[PDB]
Amino acid sequence: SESSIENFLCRSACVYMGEYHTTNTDTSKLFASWTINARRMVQMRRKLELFTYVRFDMEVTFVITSKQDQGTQLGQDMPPLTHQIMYIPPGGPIPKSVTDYTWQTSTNPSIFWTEGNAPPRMSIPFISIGNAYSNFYDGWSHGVYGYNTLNHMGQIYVRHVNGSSPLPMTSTVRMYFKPKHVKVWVPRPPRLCQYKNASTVNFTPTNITEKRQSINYIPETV
Amino acid sequence: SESSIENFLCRSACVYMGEYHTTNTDTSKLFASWTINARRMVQMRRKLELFTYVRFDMEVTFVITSKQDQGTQLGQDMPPLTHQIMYIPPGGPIPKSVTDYTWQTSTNPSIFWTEGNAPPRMSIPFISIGNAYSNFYDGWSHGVYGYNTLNHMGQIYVRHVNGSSPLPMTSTVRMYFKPKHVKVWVPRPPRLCQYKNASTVNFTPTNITEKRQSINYIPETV
Amino acid sequence: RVRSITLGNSTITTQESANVVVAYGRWPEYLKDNEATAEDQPTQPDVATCRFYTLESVTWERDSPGWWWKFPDALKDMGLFGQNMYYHYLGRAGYTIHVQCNASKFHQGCLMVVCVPEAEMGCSQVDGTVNEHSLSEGETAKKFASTSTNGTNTVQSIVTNAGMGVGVGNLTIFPHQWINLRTNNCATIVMPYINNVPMDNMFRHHNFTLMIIPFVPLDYSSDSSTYVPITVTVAPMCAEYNGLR
Amino acid sequence: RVRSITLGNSTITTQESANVVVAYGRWPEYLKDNEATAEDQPTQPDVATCRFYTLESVTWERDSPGWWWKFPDALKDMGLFGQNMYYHYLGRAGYTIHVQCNASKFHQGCLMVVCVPEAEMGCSQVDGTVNEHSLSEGETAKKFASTSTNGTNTVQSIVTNAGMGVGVGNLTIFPHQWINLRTNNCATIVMPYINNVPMDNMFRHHNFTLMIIPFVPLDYSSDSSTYVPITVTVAPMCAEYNGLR
Amino acid sequence: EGKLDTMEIYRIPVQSGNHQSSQVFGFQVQPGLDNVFKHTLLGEILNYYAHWSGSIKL
Amino acid sequence: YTSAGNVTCWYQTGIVVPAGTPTSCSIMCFVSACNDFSVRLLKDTPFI
Repeated sequence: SESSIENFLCRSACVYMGEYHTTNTDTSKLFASWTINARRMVQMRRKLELFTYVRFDMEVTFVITSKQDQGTQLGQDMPPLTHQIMYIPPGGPIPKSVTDYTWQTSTNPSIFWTEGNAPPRMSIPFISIGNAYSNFYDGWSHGVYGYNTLNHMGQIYVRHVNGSSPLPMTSTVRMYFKPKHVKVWVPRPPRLCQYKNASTVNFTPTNITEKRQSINYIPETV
Repeated sequence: SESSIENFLCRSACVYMGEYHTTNTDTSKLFASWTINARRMVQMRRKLELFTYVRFDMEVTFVITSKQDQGTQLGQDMPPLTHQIMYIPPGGPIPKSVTDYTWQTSTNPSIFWTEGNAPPRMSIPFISIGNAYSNFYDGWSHGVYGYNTLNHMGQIYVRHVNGSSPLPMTSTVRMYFKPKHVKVWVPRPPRLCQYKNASTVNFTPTNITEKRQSINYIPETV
Repeated sequence: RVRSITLGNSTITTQESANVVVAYGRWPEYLKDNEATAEDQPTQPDVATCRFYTLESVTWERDSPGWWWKFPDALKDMGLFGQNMYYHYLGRAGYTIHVQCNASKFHQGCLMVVCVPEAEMGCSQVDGTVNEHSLSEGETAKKFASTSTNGTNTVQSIVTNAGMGVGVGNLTIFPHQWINLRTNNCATIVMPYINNVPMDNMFRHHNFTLMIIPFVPLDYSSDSSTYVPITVTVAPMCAEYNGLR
Repeated sequence: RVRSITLGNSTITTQESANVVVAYGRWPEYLKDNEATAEDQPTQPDVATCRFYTLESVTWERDSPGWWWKFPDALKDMGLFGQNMYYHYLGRAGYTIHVQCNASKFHQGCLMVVCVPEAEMGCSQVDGTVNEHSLSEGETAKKFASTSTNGTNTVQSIVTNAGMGVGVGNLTIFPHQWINLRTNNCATIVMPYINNVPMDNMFRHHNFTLMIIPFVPLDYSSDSSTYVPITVTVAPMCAEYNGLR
Repeated sequence: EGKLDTMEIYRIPVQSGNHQSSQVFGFQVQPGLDNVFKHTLLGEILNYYAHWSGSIKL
Repeated sequence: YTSAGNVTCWYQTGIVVPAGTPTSCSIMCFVSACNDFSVRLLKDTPFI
């Protein structure tokens, strides 16, 4: 009953930790970004490789902290900061800067939040025109091996909701991920190799198990 | 079921971002102001131009942050700030300064709020002596073309609720807008032109679609 | 004590005391009527799909790591089944695989016969992309290796990892049979259609892979035959395609 | 006043006031069960046989003697119907032929459309054997001649004898329609399987021949189009082959 | 090229004479992506959604 | 680079006219959607 599929997988984990600033000279360090694939968190990856097709809902909680730079200016009296967290479905537009029009589009679901309150949280349905996600794919996209276009699940963008010419602060986000209502099909043998990259199944040859003294060896009874 | 009218429109967006101070030498930089028309947020504008007459309730949430100026004075121990948010119906008085008597009138609904708490929120009914709002009007006011007097929906004013001779801080407000119980009539073709101003339907002539090589051209099958 | 089976204009003979594995308990069938009811029109040829297609024989010797076949792309030149792979844009099928071998009572050896669904294989070098020609040769079996491979574009086909980075003793989680030469020399596996969509293209996607691996190697003595041939015979079952009208 | 017909993934549109000729009163059908009951096994594909195959258009001008097509060998490259002509050794089918043309009300002309069963044609020179290439080009229409032909291996394709030594005014004994341009511009003929054995080979025997002959030649005036295109669309009906199992 | 702001963009040019094998037109049926179908009434609605499927009447 | 269906039109015969008619002619095309049509995952439009 503790070996049920739901108790084995319905558990939370930190999957991404990014940093983003209020003012900078880089314009890519002004927002935080993460493509959502289930092959780049090594926590849940090996537990999912026991199965061939999976189907679940997704629940995401956010933990956000800030600090003021140690550059020059003290004596401030700042109000609490506001943060925007935008989810893009598979097939939506992608921003390029924090001042883009794409932060304001009516079809990207977004969350606004101010510090001191409870941490924010939203839930995602099973978003696939297919009938299950695919942990394994033996074939081509149309041409990249192993990758198909049915495992698109979206992206996450975070920025500050300041006005104009803000004060210099730097923020950090932790994204916590959790699957719900999980169903699996076609079990597979476990991975007896260390993972090399986050896209393929490539590996180096490793031994089957560890050695002992002889085929008759049994350690002494205490 | 995702193409229903309610799922297509009942979604939130930031429509205005203003800034206002506790003490200044301008007296118009001491409060924040926004006239509420549905032709100055480009998010919801193009989605509304598919219809001729609309009818909805309105829900508005506010996100407010503050900071202390970097001018001279540090070592402060300030209490949390209070903010006043006043809605004026169509046909109410309008303030001219923050010290005006019109901030205290019994018929403008107002919200008082202090920082650290949950963000404030109020709801508005369908306020029109007509039976629907008008996205399009072919005629005169009585004389401005395209503008009638049945789409008056009100204004929003925000200031600080300090005492006398306050400390210098500057605040920022984000207004989030959301329509509810939406009903539409008489569909229209979409807008194949970039919007020029926020009052008229003026435009420049653009091409119907994009070109290709010939009338027989089909790209190669992969 | 011989049963003879006919499909179309094909006839093979098996032993009626053979033992059959159905893959996950599921026979093949057609997709019923109304999952895509409006305009998605299906059809089935049924005529020259249900017949036995016999591949060639492979030679088993003392030093043979194994053989594998991709399904389909191993029936792409097999007559009418390879014809409908060209004309139709979508399709699905199930299969019945017979594997047989001919040995004496003075030989010894042991085979594993397994059908691995979506056997996604890794490249020989770590930061590389696998080529499609190193995955399949069509009707010709590829070969595993008894040592670790190198070069570029090669599949890391050491037999202990089975090209998948898993332990080869754990492929019993898949539909499998054992062939032990001092007992039976036949194996039959029925394989339904398994995918995450109802129909799909047949040149871009490999559904499953048939693998044959010797755990106990073949050995013989003085004047026996130095080889044993293995024979694979495939019958497509309940195949179905998109409509063209 | 337009009817639209779909077969597989093909759609054409006709006029619902069209008039249909069934050849000798007989619709096509399968051979029933038990004329060859014991071991002669039949089968039918049914899937990509019932769909419209559209040939090219021919150009009708002032001096055009006619066009002809051999059935089959005109569908031998038409996809799956040409596939089963290769794999199967025996077969039979019926057909439905639509013939259509596009003209104005300022054109005039008159066509005969006839399907001649076993149109055995004679050679141009008397003591000679006809070549097979002078009988058919496949999908491309051959042409008659308005004068008597010569040379060797040519078919004596003067249009008044129709290549058969008969009078061309007497081809109304066969299943036929007239197309008169001041009236309809469409013709449809349903043609069952007609042979002296139930099944036969499809490369050695030409079952019938479609001929199109203008009796009143096309004429026009000042700025009209100098040509009229004619379009032929063939749907195979109730096709059947030998068993392969 | 040349006719993108005239009414001539909507007309398929049937020419006179005897040309009885040539092609008149051809295009792929891909709404939302292809420039032919992109700005129609069906095309503009399909670009508010990321996954869609159905059947089309021409 | 498509993986989609296509539609083409071919001259079967050619156009025949009488005397005193215009020369060229035109075809127009209309597109619509049938009754079953599904859409999912509301997003932003890439046109403004």
